[PDB]
Amino acid sequence: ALQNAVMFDKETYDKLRSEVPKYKLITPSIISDRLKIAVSIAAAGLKQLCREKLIRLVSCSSKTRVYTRIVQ
Amino acid sequence: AQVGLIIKVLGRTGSRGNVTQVRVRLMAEAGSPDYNRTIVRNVKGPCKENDMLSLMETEREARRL
Amino acid sequence: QVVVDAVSKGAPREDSTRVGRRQAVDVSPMRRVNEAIYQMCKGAREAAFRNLKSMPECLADEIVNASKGSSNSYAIKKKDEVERVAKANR
RNA sequence: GCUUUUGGUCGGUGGAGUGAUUUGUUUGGUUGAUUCCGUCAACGGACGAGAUCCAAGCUGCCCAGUAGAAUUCAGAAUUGCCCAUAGGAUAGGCAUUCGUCGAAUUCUUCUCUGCGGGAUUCCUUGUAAUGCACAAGGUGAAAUUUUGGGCAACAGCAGGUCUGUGAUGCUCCUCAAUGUUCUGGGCGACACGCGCACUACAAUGUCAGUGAGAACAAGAAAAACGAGUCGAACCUACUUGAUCAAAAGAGUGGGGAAACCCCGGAAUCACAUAGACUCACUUGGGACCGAGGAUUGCAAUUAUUGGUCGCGCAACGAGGAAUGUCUCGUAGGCGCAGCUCAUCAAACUGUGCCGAUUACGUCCC
RNA sequence: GCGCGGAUAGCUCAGUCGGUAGAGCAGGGGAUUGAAAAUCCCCGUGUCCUUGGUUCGAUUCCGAGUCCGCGCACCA
Ligand SMILES: NC[C@@H]1O[C@H](O[C@H]2[C@@H](O)[C@H](O[C@@H]3[C@@H](O)[C@H](N)C[C@H](N)[C@H]3O[C@H]3O[C@H](CO)[C@@H](O)[C@H](O)[C@H]3N)O[C@@H]2CO)[C@H](N)[C@@H](O)[C@@H]1O
Ligand SMILES: [Mg+2]
Ligand SMILES: [Mg+2]
Repeated sequence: ALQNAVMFDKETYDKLRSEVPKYKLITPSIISDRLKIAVSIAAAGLKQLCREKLIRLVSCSSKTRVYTRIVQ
Repeated sequence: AQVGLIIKVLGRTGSRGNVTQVRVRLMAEAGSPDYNRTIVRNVKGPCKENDMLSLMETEREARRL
Repeated sequence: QVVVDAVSKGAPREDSTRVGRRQAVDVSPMRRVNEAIYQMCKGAREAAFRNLKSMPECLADEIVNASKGSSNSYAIKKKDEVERVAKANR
């Protein structure tokens, strides 16, 4: 089946800003099955967390972008 | 698993020639009972002499030729 | 170091072929480096075939679980299946 | 073409046997090789193998207004205080850049290429044990037939070709001809079974952008029609069409082809593109067919081909029993030329690009 | 109607005496393999015949009852 949502609910966007910066090794496919959202949202949700400095961009390419938590 | 050293390659064996008959020295820790023991065993894969390999049951010896 | 620990654990130390019955035969150190690399690229390739996960994650998961010697790796399921068949085909 | 990618065949004179026939042509090592060394009732030869020939890799001389390079004055451009919306990794006497359709004045580094060097198991230290040679390493651009092809004896197959020829014997047809030309069909028709490709089944991807950037190659015409000389047929850049889709349609140049296409802007690939999709028969796949339109042709119907918008609800989610090819710039992937060609490549002959896994073994099939 | 045994996946069957099911074998996959049979490794799968007393918890303990075997019974 694998029915993923195509936009955020208010409940799961609160999961995006809280649990995801606590993870180590954030990728848009790790977020896609933990949060049950499409990768087109999960990649868009993680670009938002970099400009707020909540997560770190550890490796970037045009297709694959790997994120990590910021340790401070 | 004991690590033994190939001191002699005795020729390509089996029907298809994929198995190699070697003579492997067991290389134990020199105070051991089974030190400087040499065994005649079958090796699967490309093997030259002086190539170490791991052995599960060292008490078997293969039938030569 | 995680890769060299994955290659070192990735391939079976023993195997079984017909030399004459199905006798258990030792595996050379060259093939053990070949078959470890072969069975990790395999299996990580089959994981990501119709998966949400990218190939650099599925390849990174096979290398990690084989480095730890966990059975979650594809290679370590086949590394242990071959050695127990070789132990019974002695 | 195939017996056959094999190392094989033939005389002479001598020996052997009543003879067909043997010997030479071999038991031993050796090599891809009846290739060599040794033995030897044989001794001397001939062919095949090797050699020669082509192509590729390194190189000498010659060489260039049909190949290219540096410099030096002039001309032009950037020129620093600058840290992307969130902005990582990575060289640094006289800063740098070039239809700028500049002048000069010195060159062969790359390019082209006629003959020529270079490779021989040459050197080295285990195998073998005189020998012929072999393995590992050196040397080197290249290391063992250097690589890749061409050419290939003797016998033979009742293989294919009488659809290649003004190659042919025999035999059939021979004026409402089985001759030869028109016109129209057919070779292509589809319950089906098989060879061979092509395209996929997707995220190591599809799309839309953007960058870097190949080699082999092709290219126009006649005792015709036109102005013994020249034109037009062929391929092409460039402008145009364009105060508005492609596909076109037009001008204007150039090229007989190292001189023009051309600084040959191939496609894989690449990209820190802060691009869309997010695991679905789905933005995978593009079969099927509907409607405009434009070119090839004397003629497009049983769509010639391209292009545009539809269709995509056509299987197809990696394939049963079986099966094919391959050992290094290779397999696989990727395109491009030429050839068929007025128009048409899922073909074949070539060429480049990206570039591995495995074995370096054996006689199991 | 008397005592003994049998009931446990499709087939087959040992149970810990009242703390959760097992092997045997068949059904779908890779391996052997050039192709075999056999051999292997891997994924199905039984509310454990019905009832209760329901011992912390009933295939296991216990009280009846259906079913099936043997050896025995026997005056409306
Ligand atoms: N004319 C050469 C012939 O080579 C033959 O020998 C050839 C065979 O032993 C062998 O040829 C084999 C072939 O059998 C087999 N069917 C296919 C294989 N690829 C070939 O291999 C040969 O050719 C290719 C070149 O493409 C190379 O890979 C390889 O180095 C080479 N050994 O290698 C030799 C070719 O070098 C015979 N000795 C003889 O018929 C003749 O000398
Ligand atoms: Mg004679
Ligand atoms: Mg089938």
